[PDB]
Amino acid sequence: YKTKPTHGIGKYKHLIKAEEP
Amino acid sequence: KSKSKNILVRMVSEAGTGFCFNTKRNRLREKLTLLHYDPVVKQRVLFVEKKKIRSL
Amino acid sequence: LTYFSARKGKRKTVKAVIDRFLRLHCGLWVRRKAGYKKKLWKKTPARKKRLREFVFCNKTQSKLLDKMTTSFWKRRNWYVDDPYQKYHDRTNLKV
Amino acid sequence: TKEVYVPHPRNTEAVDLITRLPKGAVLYKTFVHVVPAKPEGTFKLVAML
Amino acid sequence: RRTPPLGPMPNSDIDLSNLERLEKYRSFDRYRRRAEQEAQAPHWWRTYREYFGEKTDPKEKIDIGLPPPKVSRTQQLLERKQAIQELRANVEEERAARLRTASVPLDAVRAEWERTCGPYHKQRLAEYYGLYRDLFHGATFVPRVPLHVAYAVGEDDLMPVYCGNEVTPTEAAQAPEVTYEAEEGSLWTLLLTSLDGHLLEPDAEYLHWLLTNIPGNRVAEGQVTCPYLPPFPARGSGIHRLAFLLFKQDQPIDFSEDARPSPCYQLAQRTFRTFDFYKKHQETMTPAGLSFFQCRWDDSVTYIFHQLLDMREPVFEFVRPPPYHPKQKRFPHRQPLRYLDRYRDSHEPTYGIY
Amino acid sequence: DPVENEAVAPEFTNRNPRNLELLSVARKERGWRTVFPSREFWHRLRVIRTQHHVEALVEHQNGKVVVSASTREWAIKKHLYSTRNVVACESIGRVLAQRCLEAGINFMVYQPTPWEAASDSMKRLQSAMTEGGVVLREPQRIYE
Amino acid sequence: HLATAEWIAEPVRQKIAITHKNKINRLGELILTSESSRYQFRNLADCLQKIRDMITEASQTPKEPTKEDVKLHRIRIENMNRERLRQKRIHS
Amino acid sequence: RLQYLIDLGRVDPSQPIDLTQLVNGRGVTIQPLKRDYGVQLVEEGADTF
RNA sequence: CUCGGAGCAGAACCCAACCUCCGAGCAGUACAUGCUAAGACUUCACCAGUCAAAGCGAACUACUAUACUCAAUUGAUCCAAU
Ligand SMILES: [K+]
Ligand SMILES: [Mg+2]
Ligand SMILES: [Mg+2]
Repeated sequence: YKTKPTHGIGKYKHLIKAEEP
Repeated sequence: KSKSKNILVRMVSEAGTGFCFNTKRNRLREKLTLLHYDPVVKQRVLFVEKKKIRSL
Repeated sequence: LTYFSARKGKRKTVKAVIDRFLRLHCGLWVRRKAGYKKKLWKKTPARKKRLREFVFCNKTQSKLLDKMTTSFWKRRNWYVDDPYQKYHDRTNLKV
Repeated sequence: TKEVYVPHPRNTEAVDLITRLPKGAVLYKTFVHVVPAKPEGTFKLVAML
Repeated sequence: RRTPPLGPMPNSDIDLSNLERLEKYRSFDRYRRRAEQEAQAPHWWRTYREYFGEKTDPKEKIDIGLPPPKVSRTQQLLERKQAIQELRANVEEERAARLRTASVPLDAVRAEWERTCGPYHKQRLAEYYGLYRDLFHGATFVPRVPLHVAYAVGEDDLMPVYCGNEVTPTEAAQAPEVTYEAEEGSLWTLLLTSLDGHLLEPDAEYLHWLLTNIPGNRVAEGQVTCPYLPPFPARGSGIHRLAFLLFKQDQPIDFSEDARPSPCYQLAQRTFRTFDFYKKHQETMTPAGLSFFQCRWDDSVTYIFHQLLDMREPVFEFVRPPPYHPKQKRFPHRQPLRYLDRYRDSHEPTYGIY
Repeated sequence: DPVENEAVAPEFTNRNPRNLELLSVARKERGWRTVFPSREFWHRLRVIRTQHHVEALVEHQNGKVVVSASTREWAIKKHLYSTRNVVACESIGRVLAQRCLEAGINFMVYQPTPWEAASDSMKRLQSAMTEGGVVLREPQRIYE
Repeated sequence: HLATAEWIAEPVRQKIAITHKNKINRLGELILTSESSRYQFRNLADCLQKIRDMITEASQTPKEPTKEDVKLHRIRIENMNRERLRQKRIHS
Repeated sequence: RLQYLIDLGRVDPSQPIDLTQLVNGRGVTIQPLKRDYGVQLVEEGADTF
């Protein structure tokens, strides 16, 4: 949850290179 | 509202019980013969299409 | 609704109600689900089972159905081998 | 709770994601649990035969 | 509004500038291995382990057993490497391994396992079964003296007792044949307790067997402090645990207080607690060996109750909690007609005043 | 004149951790449908394969190891030409099956990946366990 | 009292004792209970029908192989492994 | 109900009992115009009859 | 002019304009998409709609398998045909 300290624990798309067709 | 590609048909049990169910098939394809559970005899029996209910 | 009939000066029953609803003596009304015989080919088994259920009406509907029927329909009946005999009386109902 | 997320090997989309992750990187997801309140049952003396 | 994390966040040490140059997992198994390792580490956020993990005490378990044996690692390692070289040198060994026709001798493996890793595996398994939790209130020991308990069944067969293998009450009607390796002049105490058998008290046990001041390994010559009673698990009560505890006595001990009349068929007298018994004798006694088996009710147990214990047999039944239903409402809108059955005590027609 | 031995508590307390499991009434940990592997088991066979060794574990769902067989053990290593081949995996199955029977473990679930299940090693290890007496499926929980 | 009862046959008496050993108490009395009705009449009628069923089953001596229950299936595997652990004396 | 009526003298068991005697004793109220066909004897009270 | 997704409406739910954008009126695979039944959700009413343990009957010997994939893919009562 946004207010909580664990906000963003599930973020994963910054660890993968962006895919472009 | 679109081109009629499928049709609804009545599948009649071959056990003689008279239990029927409705299935959808392609209009151009051949008549369906299916193995389907018949509650009257309580086991899977061969069904054969008898009539076309409506166009889907 | 006809509150006072011209011939007898008595309140009349709406027969449309009698054709669709069962009244249990406890005051509950039982109905069938709308569309339970419609387009079964496009409905799932779970949905079709829900549609086959005999379901109760809410308080507001029950009050309306009571007003639209005369007292004759609310009497206690003793039909022989009545399927709904058990459901006429409530049990362990607190308020 | 927050738990480490390991997808099913048959899940092609998720499996592709984790194999492209940098080594040492673990995905996390939120999970919802139910802590059972009562026991399954209790043995009770029924007879003295 | 935001709140700063209470600790290091996952995926923080990863350098996102050099993402293209960083090594990727590339395999499901390599991610899973790392994922399983991450799951086991302590975290500052809420975790499944917090709510479902067994709450072990922070202080380590007190060891109350015999001292670990002293081994020369250098000499042992040298001999082990030499043996592998000899085995690998044999050409017939290589071909059998290459053609997948080789096999290991299970009897030899068990003999070596019993000498080496056996005790630790028995301790691990004893911990899982709850013996240390119940017998010694969490204190653990390594069973460094292998104990071989076997119930003679028939004249040509035996029922070995290992560590949780099921033995029926009929097989355990008579006292088992107990053999262990003991030096001359040593003294030992062997007891048999039913952890789950007790009927009246939940935390108490039944002392089925007690042998004290056993000279060496000659169990027959030990003093019968308590006579043998076959297990009597009650019908419908589940699977019980019976544990054989061997003890190494530093000196001869007096067990007059623990002496039970022969025969002892009073369950009150049989009532026994291992922790209390060991605590009073701890100074002169050390746990050495451990065996146990799992016993459920059979028809021979009826004989024990009716004849030996001269009591009626207690039968139990597993009873599940009653089903939950929400409070009945006067108008159950949109509920099926079977709603009313859920709140009905009886299924027979009632006519009220009539 | 009541009999003292007939004093029985109205409720029986069985503290055996395996009692409800052996009656097939204990709860299994259902759920976790979106992740792998499942938690719906009492015991599972878990095989760890490394570059040099093969280890097989039987562990309770709570995470306690019950029995184990590893090629790191001298008892097994001394009879093996190689501790990393198919023979080693089959040998571990045979050794583990015997230890399972002695511990009372007759049922467990095995949760391989698709490539692991197809491998000859795991197929030979599974056959050893089933030949050894252990059944690699668990009986269903009884809810009623 | 099952053994004393002379109205039942002796072979039937002996076969009921084995099959329904769990319903016979210390004194030897076969105890049958029914609590499925509000009326004592129906409860007694059910109990009496159970007696009539026991005698019919014992006399019938049916050899038909009944379908194995799920609880029995697990016990069969467990009994098999207990027999597999049985050993023989080194020197008999 | 039948036993209660007998105990109070409202129905006489020394003579044959039928619908007339039950009605004359005010045991049952029959409504022939409401499609009542008579009395059904129900088992409630059998244990104490 | 009915239905679904997104923004307006940033974080439980809800939220309008002849406001801003994109879609739907199917198709495909099954033929146990069989039966039955706790407990719940619900488009702010009702109608309708949604998810489901256990059980019966099947399936099964590891095809993320037993309420198919799919976002919407739709029409009450009477009545008619059978
Ligand atoms: K107990
Ligand atoms: Mg609502
Ligand atoms: Mg189910």
